[PDB]
Amino acid sequence: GSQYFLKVLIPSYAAGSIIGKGGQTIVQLQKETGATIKLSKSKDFYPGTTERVCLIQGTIEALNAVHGFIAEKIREMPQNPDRANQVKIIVPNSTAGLIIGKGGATVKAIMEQSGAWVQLSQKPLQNRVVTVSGEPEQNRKAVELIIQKIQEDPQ
RNA sequence: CUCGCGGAUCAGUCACCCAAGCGAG
Ligand SMILES: [K+]
Ligand SMILES: [Mg+2]
Ligand SMILES: [Mg+2]
Repeated sequence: GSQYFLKVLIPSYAAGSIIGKGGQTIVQLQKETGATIKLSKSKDFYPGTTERVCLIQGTIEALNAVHGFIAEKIREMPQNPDRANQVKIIVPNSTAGLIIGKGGATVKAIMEQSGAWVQLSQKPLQNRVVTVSGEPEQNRKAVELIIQKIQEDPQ
């Protein structure tokens, strides 16, 4: 199948639930989806964050499926707040360009399409961070549109 | 070169990748 990349950010508390004991959960997920998934090592954060990186390679549908499973795990946290309803994605600068559009018309449309709140990082690597927030179903739809833009691009 | 075994150290619900050492083409 036509393969695409999706890079998503993983809060440290969420990583163990993703990989699983012995790696059983991340292996089973790769098996079920066909996607290849690799995490950064534990203290290997994305510049400017406390978050590990998840590189996923697969069909569009696998990308979407794998993301949702990450979001489900992220939704479960309670160590003893805003981050439980966030998604963060790392996109190439050219696809961020496409996510934004002329005078920001595409991101407005993406937010109007979803019920999600979508931001990007300004211009501080040739990647930008896309932050999506809203309820689960809003975020999912937003993430679907974003993967659609990842798909629509000669990178 | 590449692959197979292996699994130092890191990690730690921590996999994949990656060291020593070994094997094969
Ligand atoms: K190996
Ligand atoms: Mg091995
Ligand atoms: Mg090896």
